[PDB]
Amino acid sequence: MVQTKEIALEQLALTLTGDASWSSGPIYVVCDVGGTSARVGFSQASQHDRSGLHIIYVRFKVTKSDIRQLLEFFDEVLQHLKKNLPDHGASFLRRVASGAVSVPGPVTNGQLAGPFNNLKGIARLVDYPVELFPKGRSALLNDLEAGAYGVLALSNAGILSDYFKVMWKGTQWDALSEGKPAGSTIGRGRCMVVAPGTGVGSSLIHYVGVSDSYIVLALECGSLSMSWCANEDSKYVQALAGYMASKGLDSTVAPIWEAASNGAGLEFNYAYAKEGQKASAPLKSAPEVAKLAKSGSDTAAIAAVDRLYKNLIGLTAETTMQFLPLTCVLMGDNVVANSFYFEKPENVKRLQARLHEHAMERQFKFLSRTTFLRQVSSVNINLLGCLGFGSQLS
Amino acid sequence: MVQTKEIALEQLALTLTGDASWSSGPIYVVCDVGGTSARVGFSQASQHDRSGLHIIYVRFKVTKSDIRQLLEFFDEVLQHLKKNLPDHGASFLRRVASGAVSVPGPVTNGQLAGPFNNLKGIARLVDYPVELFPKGRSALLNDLEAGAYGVLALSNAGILSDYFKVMWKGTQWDALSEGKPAGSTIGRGRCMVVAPGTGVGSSLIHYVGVSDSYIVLALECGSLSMSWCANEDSKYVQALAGYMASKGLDSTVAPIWEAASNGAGLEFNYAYAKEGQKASAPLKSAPEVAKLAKSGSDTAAIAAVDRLYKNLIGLTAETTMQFLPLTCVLMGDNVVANSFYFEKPENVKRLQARLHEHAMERQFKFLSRTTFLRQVSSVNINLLGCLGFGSQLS
Repeated sequence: MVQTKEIALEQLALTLTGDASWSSGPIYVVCDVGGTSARVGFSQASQHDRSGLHIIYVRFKVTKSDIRQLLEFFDEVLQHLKKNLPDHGASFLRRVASGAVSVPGPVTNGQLAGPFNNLKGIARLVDYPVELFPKGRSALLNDLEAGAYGVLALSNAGILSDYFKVMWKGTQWDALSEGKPAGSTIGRGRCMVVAPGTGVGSSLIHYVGVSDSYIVLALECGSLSMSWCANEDSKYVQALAGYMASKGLDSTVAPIWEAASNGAGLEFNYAYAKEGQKASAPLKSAPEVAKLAKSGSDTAAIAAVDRLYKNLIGLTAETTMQFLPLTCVLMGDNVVANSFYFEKPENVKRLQARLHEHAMERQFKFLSRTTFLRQVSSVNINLLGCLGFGSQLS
Repeated sequence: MVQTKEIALEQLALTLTGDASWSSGPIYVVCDVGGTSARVGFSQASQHDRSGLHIIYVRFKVTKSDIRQLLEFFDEVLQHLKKNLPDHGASFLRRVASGAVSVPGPVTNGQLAGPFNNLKGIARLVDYPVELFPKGRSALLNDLEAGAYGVLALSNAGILSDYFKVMWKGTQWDALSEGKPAGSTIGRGRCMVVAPGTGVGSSLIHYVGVSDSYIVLALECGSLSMSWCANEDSKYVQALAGYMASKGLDSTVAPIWEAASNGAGLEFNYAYAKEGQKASAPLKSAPEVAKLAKSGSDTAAIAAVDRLYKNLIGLTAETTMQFLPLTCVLMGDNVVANSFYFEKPENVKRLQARLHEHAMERQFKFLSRTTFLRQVSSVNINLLGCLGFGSQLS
């Protein structure tokens, strides 16, 4: 499985010297930024068909609310290794196969992470310690790009089924699976990744036959306009649009798919199902609605959740058609937390029903080719993705 | 410039021994299958600031209407080189750097290409002769995947501007252009490629900072459902939906973007403009409509063509948001043939305004970052793309 230990910076060399696994094999430098917290550390695999992935990280605090503070952190790690390893961390650093930083903001060509709304400064990959971020073997990653690499990492480790469950198997799985069971691997094909939460993240693991390797593309599929529709479905999109305007934003402008599939949307859904076409005020927060839905009481909370995932799947009907993926993965803390919804066969059936409303499934059965998976176990997917990135390097 | 020359198979050797510019340097095998022909040949670069790209090809007729007949053309090409070149073509064949086959259908992992609409059989890369298609160095490419590589080959040759013009320059161009003017190159950034016509093809040139290279992803963005809208726009989407429902479809099932931006949709658009809303049949075919629009002698034809390209742009608003590309290229014979529309500044600004209607432009100006280009001159872009493909190999 995935073993993750957070350690004090002072305990780093102690931890590295304490477990001989660290003494051999490639080392993948991992780092993720989120909130006031920059976790910086190291990852490696171990050769099995149950690979076992290990991560060790130090949690640093962004005390200046400034992304350039990563430089201080990398130097503290580096100076600690030279000061607390017998060979100045020579034998360790020579095995660094890659370095990656997952950041919660826009990223340019994996080389520059642009303005953040709540942090100062620009992340520039070139400014980073070459010993932690080897030339030509390093990148800044979008949060969802890193997450997708994490999925791949889990897959290559043979451990996908411990963290993900099959929602439904696509018609094209067996033909492409090389004899492997659905959910055992993402397999040799595209994997479309969507992650609902505050916003709705997306990314694509693209499989490359020529080199038998994968590359992840960061995406903004949550920001695709909702699809046209009529009647009751259209009344909802209309209400969502007007709500989102309440920026030359009209109620005549389509709202983005994210708005119907995130926390904000869940809160809107609750109002909409109770009265809604009335007080735009949601009152109940997304946590509450979901808890109320899990309980089974509040009929409106249940409908609001149902509409939430019906529309999340509606977004996936679009992504499934555009990318024709072997697999589509629904992930993130919210998907794990709302496992109760997907544990009901009737619900899964109705979700697959929704996917199948797309014109291209109706006419040509394109979308049903895709195997859908759901995250069930929490994990530091973004840290793992820093390994996933490194593992795909030519 | 681009130098492309069809020859008969009997002339292959004398062509390659005639001009000495085939005597040295990498050779990229090219092949494009279209309608009733399979062009098979050889391509190379040259050394200029404006590179110079050379393609020599033989046009085989797929008289068996079977994709497997490719194997016969391939052998004919090989046998000819063995019989007529000094050394059984061994010196020339030794220099084959890659091989690629552009096919008018969906490709699986670059290795298999599927049922086609008017060719029996499955294209299997594993079955192609290694001398033309070296192991680890070859791929089947979809139509627009090859086309995108062709754009890239032109850009890298420094000759993009002889084939493409700027429609509008993006706000992010200067920052990412490295001092190069808009239109002189695609730049170090994502290029979204769209090609309307009989259908609407799409592909993405993705830039990889780590490797300073590109990879093209085939796409089906033409099959994304049209975006939600209201008022008169929703009236048109509803009419189009019913028209396409003339497979289980209703006028409540969203039509795909392709349907509002292709030849068929143009024919619908004219009927819609002239009859109005209860339109149910073409009245005039796509080229007459475009001719009438170019004359300005038919207001409905002007209106049908205006709607067609506003909707093509509507499609590109969603692709522009999803992929946030540095450039978007509109290309293909239809874009070239309807140059008259794009040649009028008043139209180009209309298109750009349409682009800017997206919720994500109105709010955050995401869409205006991108530079839009259009094809102005014909070129064998798919064969060029087989070279583009070879040029990006690791």
